Amino acid sequence: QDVVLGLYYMTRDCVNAKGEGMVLTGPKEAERLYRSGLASLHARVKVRIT
Amino acid sequence: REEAVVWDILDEVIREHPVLLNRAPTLHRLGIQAFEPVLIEGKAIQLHPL
Amino acid sequence: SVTEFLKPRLVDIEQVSSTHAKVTLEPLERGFGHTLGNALRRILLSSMPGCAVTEVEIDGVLHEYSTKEGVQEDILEILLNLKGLAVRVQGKDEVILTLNKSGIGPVTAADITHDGDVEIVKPQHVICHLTDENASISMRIKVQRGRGYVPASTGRLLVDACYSPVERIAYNVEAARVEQRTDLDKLVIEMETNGTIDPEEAIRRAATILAEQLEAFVD
Amino acid sequence: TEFLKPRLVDIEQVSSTHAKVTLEPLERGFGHTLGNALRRILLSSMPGCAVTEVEIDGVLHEYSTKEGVQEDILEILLNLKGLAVRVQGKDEVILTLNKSGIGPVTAADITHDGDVEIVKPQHVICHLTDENASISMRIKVQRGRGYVPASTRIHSEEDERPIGRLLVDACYSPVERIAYNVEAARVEQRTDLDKLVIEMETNGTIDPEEAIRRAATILAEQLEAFVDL
Amino acid sequence: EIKELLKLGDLPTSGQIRLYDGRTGEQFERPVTVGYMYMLKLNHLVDDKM
Amino acid sequence: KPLVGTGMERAVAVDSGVTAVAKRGGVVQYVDASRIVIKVNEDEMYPGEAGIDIYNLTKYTRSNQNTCINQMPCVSLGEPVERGDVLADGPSTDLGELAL
Repeated sequence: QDVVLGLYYMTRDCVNAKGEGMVLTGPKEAERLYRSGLASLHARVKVRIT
Repeated sequence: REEAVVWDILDEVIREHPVLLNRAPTLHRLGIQAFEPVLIEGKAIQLHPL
Repeated sequence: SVTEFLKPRLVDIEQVSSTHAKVTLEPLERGFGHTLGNALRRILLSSMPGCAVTEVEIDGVLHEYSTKEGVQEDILEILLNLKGLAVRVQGKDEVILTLNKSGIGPVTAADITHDGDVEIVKPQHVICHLTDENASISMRIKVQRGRGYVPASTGRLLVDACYSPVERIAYNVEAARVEQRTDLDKLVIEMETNGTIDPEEAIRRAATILAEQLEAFVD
Repeated sequence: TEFLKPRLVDIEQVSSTHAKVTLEPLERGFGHTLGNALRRILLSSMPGCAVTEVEIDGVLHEYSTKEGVQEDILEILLNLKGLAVRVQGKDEVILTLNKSGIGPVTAADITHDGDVEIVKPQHVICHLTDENASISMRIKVQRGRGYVPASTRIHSEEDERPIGRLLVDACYSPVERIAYNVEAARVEQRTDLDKLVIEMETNGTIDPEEAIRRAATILAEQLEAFVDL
Repeated sequence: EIKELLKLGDLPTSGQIRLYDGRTGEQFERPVTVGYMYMLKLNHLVDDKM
Repeated sequence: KPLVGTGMERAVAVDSGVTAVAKRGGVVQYVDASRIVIKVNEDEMYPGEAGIDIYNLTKYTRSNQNTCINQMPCVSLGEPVERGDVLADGPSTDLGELAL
């Protein structure tokens, strides 16, 4: 019950959020952004996926 | 005497020895399972969430 | 023993690749694992200094909204890939390099104008692919030295600057024991860098900076 | 690369228990880092001096009661646990508490010593409720750090303490709550220089001018490893 | 009346406060409910059952 | 004490028979955490009786669940009390209000 709440909160998306619309070179960088506080978890972004 | 060396002996014995855990009642076979044990200071049995 | 806190001895370097390692510290006093791990993370991830590309000027294009032909990938993708480039710049604040390429084939980082003072740590870094017989590109790439990861908050084109070489650092604390207590902390630190700086030395630098900030009070 | 180093520019001792201290200048992010690291260190590792054992004249066990006292022996032990004192350059000390007559029994009744200083003399231990009532106890105070319950202590003493020696749980940590607030400072006509202000509520045994320095020393000595690679 | 009483103190009328994680100094996203709940120690302690 | 209650404690703790209750009004004369002696005022004093009412409080005693049920005083020497007032708090009770 608790884990699914965390995943639901992490992958949800908001309309306007901090760090919205930029381009991320890869998932790792995305994590850095969150831990540096420059971006919100629900921000909409384009990341290069493999 | 609970000698400090006896705790090393226990940490060697329990290395790869499974322990069976079962809750009462056990309606289905998934209620009894084997686990690799690890020593804990307290008196409660640490169980996994999943 | 009122001033005799336990000092850990590194169990291993636990290297998994030339970029990332699994530096583990053991053992630490309860509550000291996070106090050190989070501080090291907060230093490395946002305050480490380095040289990175911050501005670009591609030939005859005003903005990445315009997708010039002759290149398989679009200008936005070109900018992100150039952001992915890791550089080692010696003794300058900002530099202007020029990359020029021609012919049917990909563009690789080995083609930049090596000044000799500038070290491109990954010559094999792919830039883009040219898609015509006469397909030729030439661009002026601006590098600058700074600290941290500066976002795009600021014929030039701005790009996010990855001054800090640490691609990713993550740490965990776990239970460790001595002959009489199981409350101590073992700190497993993992870091992956861009390759300009080896991880094992990078943390060596990080604590350094932190230690400096403590100099005025420690006796 | 422009990092500046912090200096304890000012300390405001607003009370005997509550104080503030500002570290300036600090670059970006260091305010959060220093604030939280030093908060954790000060909460966890700060040594203090607390009561460790008690021995009252005519009692046998903590669950008994003394004649002519309003508080049971357990409540007396709890009140003694609340006592906070200073010691000058010693690892342990034994203080005698001699009192008689109707009225309260406050910390002032303890035989004062040149090396022993009480942060709050207005601490009440118990109330005597008879004209001839009197209690004499030999309080033992020890330095240390952290919290050491009495159950752990005796099993580590490895000797049988004599009948009549009661053991209390010592909370050596003299700080109660540490908060840090980060705010900008007008330095060098440039912004993004955080002034870290730490406000601490203590028992009054230690002065922050030494508490913050000891915390920084602990942090640096622990940090020696990561630069020793 | 609960809101009115909270207004008498300097406490927030929302009932929810923002907290900071002690390990990392970060602020939890969105406020959390904090108060004084009356708790009782039930007579089922583990040392009587292990 | 409970911060949020329903006011029923002021009865449940009193009628439980576990707290020492002043049989008559008067002024406290001596307390030693074992025996509280009350100088019951002459308005309710029997003409020939003592005129002074003891209360031997019960100290640590085992209960049916192996718990302690000692009663501790809450009144002060010289404090006036009226018949029905709770003199000594029992287990799980404090200042006459049930507190689990």
